[PDB]
Amino acid sequence: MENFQKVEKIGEGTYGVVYKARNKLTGEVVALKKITAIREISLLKELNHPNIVKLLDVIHTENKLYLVFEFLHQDLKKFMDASALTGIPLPLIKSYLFQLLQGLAFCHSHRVLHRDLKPQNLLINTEGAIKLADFGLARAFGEVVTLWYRAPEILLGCKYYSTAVDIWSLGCIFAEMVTRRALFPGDSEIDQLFRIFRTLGTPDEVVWPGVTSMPDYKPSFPKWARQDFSKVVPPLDEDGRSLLSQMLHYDPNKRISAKAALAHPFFQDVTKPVPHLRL
Ligand SMILES: O=C(Nc1cc(C2CC2)n[nH]1)c1ccccc1
Repeated sequence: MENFQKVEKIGEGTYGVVYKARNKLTGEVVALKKITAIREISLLKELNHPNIVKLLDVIHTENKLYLVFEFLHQDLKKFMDASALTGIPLPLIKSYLFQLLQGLAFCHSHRVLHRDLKPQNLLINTEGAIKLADFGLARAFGEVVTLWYRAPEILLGCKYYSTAVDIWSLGCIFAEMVTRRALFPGDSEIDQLFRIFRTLGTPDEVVWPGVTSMPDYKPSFPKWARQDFSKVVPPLDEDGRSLLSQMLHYDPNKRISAKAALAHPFFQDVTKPVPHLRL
């Protein structure tokens, strides 16, 4: 854009290139993303919450779309890589999960889904805050994209997925912060689906009614037994493992909502620590 002075290139997203920019008039530092869609994006400008990255403006010029966002100094992916030797302390993991669930509860109450939650679109500041970026952009529009945080209902071909997909994604991220390794690191749709099955057990009509009738379900899927959560996410306590299991329930209807997750005993001693950020 003409009104913005590009500082540097942040990275490459799912829709386009993300830039760090400065407004020539106001002097504000922003994040500029270069991409019926116009109306859906304009609805997200009103979706404001302290845990949702603020969409400042929507610029439509020369058949190209520019999305102006609030700037945050680091993403969760880079923060995880920078804390891989010592580990992100548990009180900070709990704070992050609590704040992200608050942001999810807000958007979900307004019927807005993320659909593509990953450590890369979770942004953090020096104040101990964590924010969700690119919310609702999947409904508006539609490099290898990661399947690691994708819910099984999406992998099994369900066209009409719910808010429960974001809970699954956040549960995979929760597990990753604790273990310092991706929960389900799939490199294909079937590898993703089979890694889920190997850990949580191949779903049947008992744990998930209607799973055998799903578009991409195949009766030939190998039958693996469920592994205990104590083996999946050590040294996470009983409260955390219980919340994780409810966030990772196969059936989208049994899967805990963001609002109910905020009331879970794991958040009894939740606080808001300040992270160690070297920018
Ligand atoms: O992504 C970063 N910043 C950012 C991105 C965003 C919006 C465009 C979604 N706001 N702030 C970032 C990551 C690492 C280092 C510096 C900046």
